[PDB]
Amino acid sequence: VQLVESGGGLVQAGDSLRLSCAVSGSNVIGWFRQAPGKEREFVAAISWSTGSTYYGRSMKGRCAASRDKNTVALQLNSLKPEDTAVYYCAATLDWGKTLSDEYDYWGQGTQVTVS
Amino acid sequence: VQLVESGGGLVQAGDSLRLSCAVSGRSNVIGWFRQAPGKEREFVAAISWSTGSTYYGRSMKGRCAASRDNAKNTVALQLNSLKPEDTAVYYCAATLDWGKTLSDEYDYWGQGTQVTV
Amino acid sequence: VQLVESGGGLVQAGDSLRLSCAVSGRSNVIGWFRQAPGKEREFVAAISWSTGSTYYGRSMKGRCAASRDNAKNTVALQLNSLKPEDTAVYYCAATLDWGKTLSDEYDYWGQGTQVTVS
Amino acid sequence: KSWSGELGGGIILSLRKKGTTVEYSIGGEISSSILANSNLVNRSVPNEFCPRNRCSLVGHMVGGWNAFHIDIPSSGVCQWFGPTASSGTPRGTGTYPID
Amino acid sequence: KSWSGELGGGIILSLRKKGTTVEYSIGGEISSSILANSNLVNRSVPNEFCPRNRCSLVGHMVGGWNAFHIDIPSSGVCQWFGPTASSGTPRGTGTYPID
Amino acid sequence: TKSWSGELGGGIILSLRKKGTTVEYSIGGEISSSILANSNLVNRSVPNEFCPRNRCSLVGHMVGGWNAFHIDIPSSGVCQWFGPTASSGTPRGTGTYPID
Repeated sequence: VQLVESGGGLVQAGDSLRLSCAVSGSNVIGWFRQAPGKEREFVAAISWSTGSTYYGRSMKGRCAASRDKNTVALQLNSLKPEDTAVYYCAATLDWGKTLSDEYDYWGQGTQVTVS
Repeated sequence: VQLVESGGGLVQAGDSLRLSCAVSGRSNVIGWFRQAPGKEREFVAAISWSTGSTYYGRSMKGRCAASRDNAKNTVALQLNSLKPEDTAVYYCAATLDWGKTLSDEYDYWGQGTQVTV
Repeated sequence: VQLVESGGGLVQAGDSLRLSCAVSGRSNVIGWFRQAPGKEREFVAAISWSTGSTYYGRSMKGRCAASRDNAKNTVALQLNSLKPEDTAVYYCAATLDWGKTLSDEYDYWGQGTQVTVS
Repeated sequence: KSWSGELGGGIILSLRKKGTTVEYSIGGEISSSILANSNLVNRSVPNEFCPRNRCSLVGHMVGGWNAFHIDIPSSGVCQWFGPTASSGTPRGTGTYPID
Repeated sequence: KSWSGELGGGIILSLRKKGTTVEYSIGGEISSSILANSNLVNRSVPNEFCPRNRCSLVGHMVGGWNAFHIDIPSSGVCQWFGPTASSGTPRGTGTYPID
Repeated sequence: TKSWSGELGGGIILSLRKKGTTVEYSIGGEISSSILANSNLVNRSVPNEFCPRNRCSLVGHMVGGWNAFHIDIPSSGVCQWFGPTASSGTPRGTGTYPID
């Protein structure tokens, strides 16, 4: 499974940003974020087969994952400079994994900077 | 299922009291719980209706016994060597399951009966 | 299962000693345990009689080897680089199960054999 | 038949029915506070996976020595029997009977 | 075939045989002191539920992060492998194999 | 009915027995070396015939205390320890996990 992250850049507090996972070559597409000098966090998971979603602790009520274009999108809302991190896309056969260690294929990432 | 607690009242240290629990329906196991004001609820005893199997909690070991009079449709908890510490409201409870000791694991409950020692 | 330990006695630091367990009855795995007076009983090694697979506990890692010969219907425990700390009574034990390390997990026991290191 | 649902507090329960035995896998992570001995009210276990008797499913929290259990009653309204918790990664693969 | 017994120290074990598989449920509450690594001597798992190999049943104590295990050897004389304990509500559902 | 045993790493033994689409397991041995938290047990891999389609989390208990852990068997068979960093203890745990 090949993964490439699109979207992402600089934005302000309260703004919105839509990310995109271009998938090629897994059933569940995971979303992770890592701020420099901080613990890697699970953001969201989406099933390609079904459209089932799951959202981690990090961005509950302010993020939404969707299916499309072999694309997985991650909508981010009410953005705050704390959500500043590099956003990664990941793949696995399994539901509902939240650990970086539980994902087999990874993407290069995309930087998201708020305020 | 419907549960009604009979017996219970004032008695002294070392005395005995027979509590009754009237049951209507349809449960297989009838549980006995006690709660003192400002204290944690405790499991006392459990008795199977079909079989006559009993189980006794930590609270009143060796000084309590459950039995069934299968008609009357009653379960009774006999308490002996009573001490003012056993002062609480005694509840009767019902479940399909053996051997459950948590309040959360019981589905039907009775109004209770106060026991003052 | 009947178990009789042979070998063992007095030896010096850095020396080697081969212990033997004569087994009778019927297959299990054969465990090796050691207990120093006023000390916790320790698992040393185990061997499956049917396969020949070995497992070595924390007590004598890189310093013991178990083996099995049938007949002689004997289990040998070889200890090397011996130190006065390995001074204890060495027991032989039997169970149907792999890979048990607790004394409580073994059903049949041997009388033991004293091993004194100076 | 397979099923997955986020029971509550971010805890996922994945189920697979094989005759009279249900295979389970605990997933997700705790995203909100879960009270000790509380009901998991976001998702109920479907009827086809509901047992006749109350089942206590043991799990473990990633990274430490912490264990917990989730009971599945006949209603499928799961109850958490760990202490009050608001964080951690709950895991555990096992089985429970339908009968 | 079904069976229930108070193993010792207040711990109950409920069992149900289904072919070569036994379904279990740890019940009750610790009503007396149970030593670490001790035999539960009040009840023995009857022959029909005894496994060929020793089974280690992992359970959890209600209200905390505490776990334990009870061993069912071929003899049916269960063993407690938690530390010395005199209180708590042990729970745990699962299956173990027979032949 | 295929059986297998191997010391995964750190002295931890894993015994498996395949029965159709279900694998019976038994955690064994004792911790003889330091095992890092969330680390791969690199001494032995689970053979292919016992590897699951989905990552299975096997809950075990340490003898003598209240301590629990879990070992994951991924589809690769390279087991991962999910307890904290440990260098001592007797790990135990019997159960089943599904295969296809």
